Amino acid sequence: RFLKVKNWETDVVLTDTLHLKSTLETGCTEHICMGSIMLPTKDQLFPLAKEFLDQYYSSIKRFGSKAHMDRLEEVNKEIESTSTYQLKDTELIYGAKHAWRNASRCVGRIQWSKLQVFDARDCTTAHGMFNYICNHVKYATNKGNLRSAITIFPQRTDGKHDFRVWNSQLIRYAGYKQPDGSTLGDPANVQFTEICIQQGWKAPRGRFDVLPLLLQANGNDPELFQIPPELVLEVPIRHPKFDWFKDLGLKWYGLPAVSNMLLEIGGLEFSACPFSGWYMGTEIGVRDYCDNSRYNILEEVAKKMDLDMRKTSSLWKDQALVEINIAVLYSFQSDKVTIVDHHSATESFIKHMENEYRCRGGCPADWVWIVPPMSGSITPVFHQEMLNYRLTPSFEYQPDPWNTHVW
Amino acid sequence: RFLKVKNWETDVVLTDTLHLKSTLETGCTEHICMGSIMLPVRTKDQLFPLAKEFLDQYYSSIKRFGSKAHMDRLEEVNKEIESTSTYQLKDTELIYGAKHAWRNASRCVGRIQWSKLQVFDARDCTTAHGMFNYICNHVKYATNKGNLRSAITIFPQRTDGKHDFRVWNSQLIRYAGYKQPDGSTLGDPANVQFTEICIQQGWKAPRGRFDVLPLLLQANGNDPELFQIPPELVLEVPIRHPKFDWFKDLGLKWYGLPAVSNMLLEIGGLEFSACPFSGWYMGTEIGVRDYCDNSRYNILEEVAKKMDLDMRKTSSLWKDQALVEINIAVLYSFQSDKVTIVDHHSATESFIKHMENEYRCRGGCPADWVWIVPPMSGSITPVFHQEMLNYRLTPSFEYQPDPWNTHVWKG
Ligand code: HEM
Ligand code: HEM
Ligand SMILES: Cc1cc(N)nc(CCc2cncc(CCc3cc(C)nc(N)c3)c2)c1
Ligand SMILES: Cc1cc(N)nc(CCc2cncc(CCc3cc(C)nc(N)c3)c2)c1
Ligand SMILES: Cc1cc(N)nc(CCc2cncc(CCc3cc(C)nc(N)c3)c2)c1
Ligand SMILES: Cc1cc(N)nc(CCc2cncc(CCc3cc(C)nc(N)c3)c2)c1
Ligand SMILES: [Cl-]
Ligand SMILES: [Cl-]
Ligand SMILES: [Zn+2]
Ligand SMILES: [Zn+2]
Ligand SMILES: [Zn+2]
Repeated sequence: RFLKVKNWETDVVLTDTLHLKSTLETGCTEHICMGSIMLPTKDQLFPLAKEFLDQYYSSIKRFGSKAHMDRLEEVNKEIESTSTYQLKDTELIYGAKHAWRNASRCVGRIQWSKLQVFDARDCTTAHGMFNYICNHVKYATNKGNLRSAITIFPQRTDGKHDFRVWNSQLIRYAGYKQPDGSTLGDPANVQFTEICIQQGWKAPRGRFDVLPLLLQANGNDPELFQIPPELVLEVPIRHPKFDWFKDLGLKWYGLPAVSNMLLEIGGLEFSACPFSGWYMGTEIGVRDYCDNSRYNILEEVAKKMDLDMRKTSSLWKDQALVEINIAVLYSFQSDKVTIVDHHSATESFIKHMENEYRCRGGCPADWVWIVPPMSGSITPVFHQEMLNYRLTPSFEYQPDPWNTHVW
Repeated sequence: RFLKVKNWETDVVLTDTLHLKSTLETGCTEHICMGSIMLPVRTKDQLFPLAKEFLDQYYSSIKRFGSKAHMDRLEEVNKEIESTSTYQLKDTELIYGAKHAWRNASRCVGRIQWSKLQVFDARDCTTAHGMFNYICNHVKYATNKGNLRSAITIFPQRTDGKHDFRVWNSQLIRYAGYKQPDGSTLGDPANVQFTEICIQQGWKAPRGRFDVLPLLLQANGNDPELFQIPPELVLEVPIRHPKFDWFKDLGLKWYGLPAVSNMLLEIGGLEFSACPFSGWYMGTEIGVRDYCDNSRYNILEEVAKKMDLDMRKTSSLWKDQALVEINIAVLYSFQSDKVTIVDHHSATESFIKHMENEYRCRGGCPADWVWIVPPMSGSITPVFHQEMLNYRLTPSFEYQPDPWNTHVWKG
């Protein structure tokens, strides 16, 4: 099966062969495409381990070698005996990097081979998880010169002793339902904030309160910890032309760090594996600030701009959107905190995708997520056909643990 | 079976049952999604089930399923197919079929309008000259001096595939493109190939930036013939900006009538290879796609230069700034000239209302997110956070290859 993808701006056609290695299911069928849906034993374990070890040994040009066969032998014996196995440090690093490489929704993958991997498999307690996470935050932040990193806690055993970070991101702001009926802070985080308060957090009750970590070790009830304030780098948002923009009192945090996903390597499952990169500007300026269910700031900004807001066709929303995104980029750049604009990021991804087709035979990509949430068609990803499929090692969505945990 | 879709802004959940009536394939499998791939003579045997499926649908819509009239029509069509290898649609069935092809068009954000479609029956047409007259009449009716009305003109169906009616133009009104010896393009680069064909067939090209192409029309499988649409029937809008007085001197204009002429209409297994249809523009189609695609008029740089934007780094978002102003100009210009146009906020809000109504009254609304989301400011429109299900219902509009690749030249 050779599949062709065309770029409609450049007429360039690429051939994908890598999809033939796809394992997991898409949710689509021959009858119905679900491309726009957000969430569409010993016996099982050895084939998964073999598939992975085969790809690993092939990557280091040692496929079919004595070391290859011996390692397969070693792992087989370990699974038969213990019902599981442990990855070598080399295998863990390779697996984490490839999980990023394989992430079809990530526009930033040109960077995939430069990931710092922190092995936290020796961690046993929630206090130990906190120390590791602070160290990740400080390393990744690096005084504004951000470095990609992942911290990997112990793998799932019987499923009754899971390590989990309850937070969706390591750094994120609290949300509070008001007597007024509105929401103060980030509406995305109202439920998690409540759980935090319920578990004893003393909430400051402001618009940008950094949430504490709720950390679960070894299947135990989660415990609360506050990240040292001085490790959380934040940027106040101002505009290069509009003096009034600072008066909106907006800020954001510098470090985007996903903490709710599951890392699968060689059939093993790492349910706590926080990872971090740096922001694309639209993530803050379009998603976090302008989604109606988020900080929802479009109307306030347009008002300060004195735009004609009576008619949609004046494009007042589009004008204010652009200015908000200009201010996000300017503020991060002025404070020397790494950020990438959507033009630069998508150009890089296209270059990455071409590299991947030539050296790997393809690059799985989800167009719905790869195309930026503003100015889509003026970026080089819009007219690029993409094929979406699932390769392992992988990062997988997992449900919020409070729906699952038994106290 | 039931499939659920969620809206991630409102948490509204809807349930699709209509997908059960989908027949044709998507291109996707359990292992690979082809959601962003742009392109992912029947026998008696296959034709009668297709005819019956259609007629059952039609008679249900008029609340006459199982009636004598329904049963009599099935028998009549069966006997026509067995005897002549095909059948003719009644005028009522043709109208219903064309409206439903539009209703079913998963890439169309304008479908709130689907039941308001003027159908011109051109199945008595026999010559290219005849096609030309029908097409002029469509253009005049649809244009309505700027108060645009949706319309479709339907030419005779496929017989043996050797006698097809085709409009060779991709759109009824579109501008010429000319490749220069230095490798630059004058006019619309999308139409260079078709323009060369027109010139070869005898068109005297003005060689300007906005030359309306001639129609190239094929009747009954014959070689196509050239006709010029009368200039007085082609409504155009000069583009200016409400605040920037220099915008007019960019010399931009566009035509008012968007009219697709290269698609195939399938109704009850019958294939209408020439079926031009038209509505009115969403502003971004002109201001984003036609003006700003790098492979089209590609005006972003010139506009940004005139705005004196900082163009040294992409992070100043100069491209984004220029794009908004161009799109303001397009909407302003059409509105000022009283030519129907819809902005992307209005169009997507109306589509979501249409979609929710369809889920309630019909059990679903197939939709292609990739095409439905506008090409600028996506996430601030109500379609961006709407989950959609894409599947194929008939009657339908289908892509067909450009006829110059397939035509047997007679001489
Ligand atoms: C280095 C800079 C990085 C940039 C600029 C970047 C960019 C992005 C963006 C813009 C998104 C989608 C957000 C949206 O559409 O609103 C995303 C998603 C994602 N990225 Fe990256 N990324 C980076 C690093 C990383 C790293 C280090 C990893 C893992 C090691 C990673 C894995 C993922 C995954 C798994 C998703 C999908 C997340 C989900 O399903 O919620 N990315 N990336
Ligand atoms: C009445 C106003 C209408 C509006 C505002 C509208 C809007 C649009 C837009 C914006 C697109 C996609 C263009 C793009 O993504 O650049 C589209 C596609 C399409 N529409 Fe409509 N539409 C209208 C009427 C019609 C009518 C009358 C029909 C047929 C009877 C129709 C059938 C289609 C089809 C088949 C496509 C996909 C075209 C292709 O594959 O090339 N629409 N519509
Ligand atoms: C490492 C990294 C770097 C970066 N620049 N951006 C990201 C995106 C993080 C991100 C932020 N906000 C929202 C999401 C989506 C969360 C999300 C929600 C649901 C329901 N399903 C999913 N698969 C995912 C992801 C990650
Ligand atoms: C369709 C789409 C496109 C794109 N470029 N990025 C994304 C992912 C990021 C994203 C943006 N806006 C909104 C969301 C949903 C956030 C969200 C997450 C959860 C758990 N519950 C909710 N009700 C809502 C995610 C999605
Ligand atoms: C009736 C109608 C009204 C309206 N406002 N817009 C449209 C969209 C017309 C349109 C304009 N430019 C480009 C296209 C895409 C052409 C196209 C190209 C390819 C390769 N495959 C396809 N299925 C389609 C469509 C149609
Ligand atoms: C991905 C996508 C999104 C969207 N919203 N609309 C469309 C359809 C309209 C559209 C816009 N720009 C470009 C094209 C392709 C036009 C095109 C057509 C042909 C035949 N050859 C080419 N090289 C290019 C179509 C496509
Ligand atoms: Cl968004
Ligand atoms: Cl476009
Ligand atoms: Zn959003
Ligand atoms: Zn699909
Ligand atoms: Zn385009």
